[PDB]
Amino acid sequence: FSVDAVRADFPVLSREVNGLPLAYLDSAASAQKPSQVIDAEAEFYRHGYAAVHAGAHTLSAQATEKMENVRKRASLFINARSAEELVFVRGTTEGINLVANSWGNSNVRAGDNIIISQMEHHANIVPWQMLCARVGAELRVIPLNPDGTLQLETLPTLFDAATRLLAITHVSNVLGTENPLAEMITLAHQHGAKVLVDGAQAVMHHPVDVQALDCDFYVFSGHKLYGPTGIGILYVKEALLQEMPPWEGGGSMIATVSLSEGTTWTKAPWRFEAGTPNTGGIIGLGAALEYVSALGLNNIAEYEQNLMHYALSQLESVPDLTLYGPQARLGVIAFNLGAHHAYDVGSFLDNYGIAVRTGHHCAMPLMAYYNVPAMCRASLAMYNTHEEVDRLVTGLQRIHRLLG
Amino acid sequence: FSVDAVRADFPVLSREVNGLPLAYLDSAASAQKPSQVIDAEAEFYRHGYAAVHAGAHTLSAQATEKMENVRKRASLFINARSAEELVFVRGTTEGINLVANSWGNSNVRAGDNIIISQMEHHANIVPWQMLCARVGAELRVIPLNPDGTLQLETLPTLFDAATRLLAITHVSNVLGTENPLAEMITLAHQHGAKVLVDGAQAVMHHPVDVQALDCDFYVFSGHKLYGPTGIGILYVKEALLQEMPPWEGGGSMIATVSLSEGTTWTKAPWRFEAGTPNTGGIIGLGAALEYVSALGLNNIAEYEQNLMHYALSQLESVPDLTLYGPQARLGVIAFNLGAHHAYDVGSFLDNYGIAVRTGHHCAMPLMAYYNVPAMCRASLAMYNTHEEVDRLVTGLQRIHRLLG
Ligand SMILES: *Cc1c(COP(=O)(O)O)cnc(C)c1O
Ligand SMILES: *Cc1c(COP(=O)(O)O)cnc(C)c1O
Repeated sequence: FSVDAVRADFPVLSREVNGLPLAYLDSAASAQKPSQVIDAEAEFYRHGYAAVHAGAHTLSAQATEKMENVRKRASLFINARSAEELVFVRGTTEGINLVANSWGNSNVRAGDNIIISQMEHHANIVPWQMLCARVGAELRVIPLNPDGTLQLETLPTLFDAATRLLAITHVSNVLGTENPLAEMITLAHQHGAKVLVDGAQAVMHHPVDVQALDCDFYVFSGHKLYGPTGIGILYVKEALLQEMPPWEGGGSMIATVSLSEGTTWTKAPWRFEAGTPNTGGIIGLGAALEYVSALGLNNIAEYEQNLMHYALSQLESVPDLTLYGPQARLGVIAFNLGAHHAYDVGSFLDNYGIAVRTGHHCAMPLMAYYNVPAMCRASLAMYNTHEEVDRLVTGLQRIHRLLG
Repeated sequence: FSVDAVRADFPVLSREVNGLPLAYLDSAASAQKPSQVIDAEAEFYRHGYAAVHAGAHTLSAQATEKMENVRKRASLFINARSAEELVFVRGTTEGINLVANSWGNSNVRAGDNIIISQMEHHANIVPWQMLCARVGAELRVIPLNPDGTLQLETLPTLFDAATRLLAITHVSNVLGTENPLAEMITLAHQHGAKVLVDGAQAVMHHPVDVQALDCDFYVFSGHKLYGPTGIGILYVKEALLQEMPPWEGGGSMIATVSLSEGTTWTKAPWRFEAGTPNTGGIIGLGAALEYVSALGLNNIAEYEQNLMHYALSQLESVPDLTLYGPQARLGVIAFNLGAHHAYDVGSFLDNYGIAVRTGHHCAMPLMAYYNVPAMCRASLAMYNTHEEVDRLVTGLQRIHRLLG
């Protein structure tokens, strides 16, 4: 793995944010895209665009073929049993919202309980709160530990006969923690409960095998996987998918439409994709899938791990720095400088040309646990360098001496 | 207006489908995009991509500014009162599905009735059938006339005290008919009913003033307006929007999230946009809006009208040709050749390098009225020429002599 080679594929990296070379340390919010991806979509629009609904003419017939191919490619990326188990969604948020509405509204009756963690992203909280609101079910939360890990010992007190589904994050977007999915997956199954894994921040750091994990639902966004915005993958077990009813109607998710005999629906996954798809985005996601897989997630893993174990080392030279989460974090570093608000700290780093995320990172609940209104988030991707890490620590030291 | 100039902006037009110059006569399904648009998005990804959630660093702060700007631009395109009246959706289908779910589920109680036409697209039928299914309301259909127009005389028998909303198409995607919205809008209002206008096939042919129309809901897709896929605009009266509850949750449509005190929602339109937006698509839609507005919808109208009134003239020389719809159609021509199925006719035209749409065009109900299983659809856009029209008629004559 060679950063120099990689970074050469991302044009934005050669940018100058504030008269100073840009240091994009905020990929956890949204990764930058490589040329291969950017052009892959641009070419599609330039030499072969058309409607992807198995039309008559070659252009449309071919676009459809392209579309379906990406679906297969993605199916291999996460090792899905069959491509028909993958549904195209705008992103992780819509993905969960689809499951909650379709599968939730017909499996979680009033009285039952749903389990989610305390480190979950708002996209894996609200949709569930809404379900419980209308269905009349109870929402249970898995407590957290100071080191940013889950209080697993409290599992037996949460899992019971009325537990229907377990919505948990693969990796944390703030603490970088990687939950013990495998084991938790079986436990929830032992009680006959389903498990929805929100791996929006896992797919880009290392390999994922939905077959080995045995999860019933798995979602992730493309724009974070060095792909285009507006596209995401929703994976649901064939067995479960075939039984799920539609959520969005109209478009081409119907098999027949009669104003008298009523309308029928097609088979999954197409049943869950009404209206014209995001063809462009699909094409883009494919190139991203290809690009990343080319480098090897295991290689990207090794490099990213090294850079991290280095960033944590240097980050120690910084005084008054308070870190949140385990030492075995993933591509994310949540910290805070003494008593200064992340707003100001992050605002200063920007002046130095560093891109860091400040705020609650759509995880308000998690913040309340640490009694902090908000923290700073420095992400380390495959195109990031040690020099950038240094550029970060130094700036932190500077803002310390200046602000106090 | 100069086609030669325009066509020079669309690279796909210089393509060769089947060894023969391509003749894209299927823009009604999805328009082709001009370079300005294709690059506008590509550049964004290349020199200034970032998360659009009012982040700290300049890149994200600026992306957000860009995003909101497009929203304003679009607000001016359809003459919305305020940009806060526009919601970003994947397309017309999701737009309607949003209204049906959010506004429908809380305004149409069991017993009430909803009115839709018989020429409506499946995207403006199914979502309503689903609402009536759960709410327990009654769905009423406005009969059609042989010339492909609405049987307005049957209006007083449909509109009553229990009529809540009127979902109608601005223009037909099969007949090219342009319904008398203005008048129908007032009638539905006189009874206190709302009106949702599906103008997915109107925005690109001529100007639209949601303020003059006084509709309460208006939707359209970008990919048909020479824009990128995966992006669309949903316009709803401020007054109504502010009262509508959320549909999709999580992301950034919340104001506060508490596992104990519960969560709250932000104000519209942001309240209806959970999760990371389709930033790329938004940027693209802007360029499209700009490109089209530059040429002048009124000019594009004049040219498109001429080409049509010419295509209809030549289309007469073709024997056994059966046309559907009025003589005052819009950018669309639905026909059929004698007794040959559109499949074969359209398949032959492709061999000649012509891109035409065959099937039911997601309007099964409309077909049943004409007792036809499917028809052919030739669309005439701003970049289409008389030579193409000729290339079409001639091919029709050929397939006639050959097939019979
Ligand atoms: C094309 C069309 C739609 C579907 O729009 P999408 O962008 O595919 O969701 C809905 N209604 C009408 C009248 C259309 O022409
Ligand atoms: C980023 C993220 C999301 C939101 O995904 P979008 O693509 O913005 O819809 C949800 N869950 C987790 C864990 C995330 O990291």
